[PDB]
Amino acid sequence: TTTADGKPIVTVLVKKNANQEKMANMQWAKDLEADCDCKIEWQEVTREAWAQQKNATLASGDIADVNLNGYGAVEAYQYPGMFEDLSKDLDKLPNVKAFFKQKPDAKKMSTDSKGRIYAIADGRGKAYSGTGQHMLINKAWLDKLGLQVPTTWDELENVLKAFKTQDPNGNGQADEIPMNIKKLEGSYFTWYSPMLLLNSTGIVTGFNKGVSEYGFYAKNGVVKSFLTSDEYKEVIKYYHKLISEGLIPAEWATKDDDAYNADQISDGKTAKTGVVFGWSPSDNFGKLKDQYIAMPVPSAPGVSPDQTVWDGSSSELSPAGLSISSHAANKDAALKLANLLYSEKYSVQQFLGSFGKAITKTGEHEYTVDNDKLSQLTGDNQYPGLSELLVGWIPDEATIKGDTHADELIEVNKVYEEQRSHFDPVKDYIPDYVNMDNMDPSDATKLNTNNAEIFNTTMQKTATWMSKGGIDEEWDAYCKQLDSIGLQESTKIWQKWYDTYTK
Ligand SMILES: [Mg+2]
Repeated sequence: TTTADGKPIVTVLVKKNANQEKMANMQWAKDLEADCDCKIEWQEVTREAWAQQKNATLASGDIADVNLNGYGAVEAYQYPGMFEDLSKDLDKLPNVKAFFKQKPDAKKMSTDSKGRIYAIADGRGKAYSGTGQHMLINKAWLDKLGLQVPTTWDELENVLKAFKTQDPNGNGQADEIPMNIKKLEGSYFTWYSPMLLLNSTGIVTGFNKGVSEYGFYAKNGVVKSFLTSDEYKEVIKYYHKLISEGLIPAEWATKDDDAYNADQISDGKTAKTGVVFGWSPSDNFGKLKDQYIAMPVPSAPGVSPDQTVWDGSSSELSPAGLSISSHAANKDAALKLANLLYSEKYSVQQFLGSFGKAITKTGEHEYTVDNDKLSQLTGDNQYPGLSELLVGWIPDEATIKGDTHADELIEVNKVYEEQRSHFDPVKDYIPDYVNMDNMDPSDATKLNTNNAEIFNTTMQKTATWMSKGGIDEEWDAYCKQLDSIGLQESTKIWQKWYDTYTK
């Protein structure tokens, strides 16, 4: 557990994206080792490789000293005595204390109801504080056709019929896809889900992560499932009207993500798609980006602009970034390494790569990204850091120039500030620190068991209703069936955890 020079050896498991450079080639990782005065043995695992390797490792009983995006806190309860309770070590983690002070939601994410800290959250910076979900529309097409951004479901339908029939890309072909939507996944609502139209009805979604991807929401302090809501039924009928009218592709429900995205990107010369949910004009439309803007979501019938909401997610904080083995050979070195990961120097470098590579430090808290370089490195599968898999935090005092992914986010998020102000982030949104990873293992187990029954046929039935109709007839039996297999139990369990963390 010790070098020849007597430096402590620290094993560190680290989850990676496939497009990333190896830890051994990252200068910041060597700097970190030198600052810690230890030897780091990196164990690099991709998102997909880890999914197979994980439970085998916990069953094994043999975990790395420091673990980056390896485990969540509930696992410390599933395998007693495996993980260090970091709440007893905060004096050795001044950078973590600083993180908790500036971002109290990260403290709450990191601390369970017993006050223990088994897995510390991470943050990507205030530039990512808004939602990752947006609704994008071809503004050039609207201009060309002499139409306004629609503000109701009826106006939206009229705009889509105009996209369908008036050839707004000018090529003479009836090739326009008025609105394109992602297929449903079997077990959760996805990023950019067509169910983002729930916000039209006054129900706040949070599809970046957490509870609302299983169909839960809150209003006035009471947790509900939208799976059995009139609102969910109205969204599905509205989609059926659109699909039935040829305004969304017939084959949407079976179309793979790659083909779906290629629809929007087209050939980079002729725009094909009028409306999608997505990140940004640039991310979703590439070279065609100048034709597109983000729009506020249209209101559903009976729903006032004041009552119309937008997705309540934040892209900044992420739970379960850092965990430390209770059996760490060199515990003090482990803590020293973890504290350094949460310093600005190493948090920024984890995020955007080593200084001098694709990012330069221009001041004490100021950095400039060289975008050509970052894109080239990414293309070559040599991204110089951990990017969104950073375990650390970008402090508010840091100003980063040239993070295009952040800059585009900032611009589209301006569009949603009004609608997002229309809900209470506590009473009308189940906060991100209320998640299955912050519960008793017995409660998590119930929720997972129920989820397998709830999402046995729900997405399939939802897709079929959207495509083929028939919801009115089948709705009552569908709801009773969901309630009979544990939906109301799940709702009650989420209510309890919501109240524990919130009330
Ligand atoms: Mg055309």
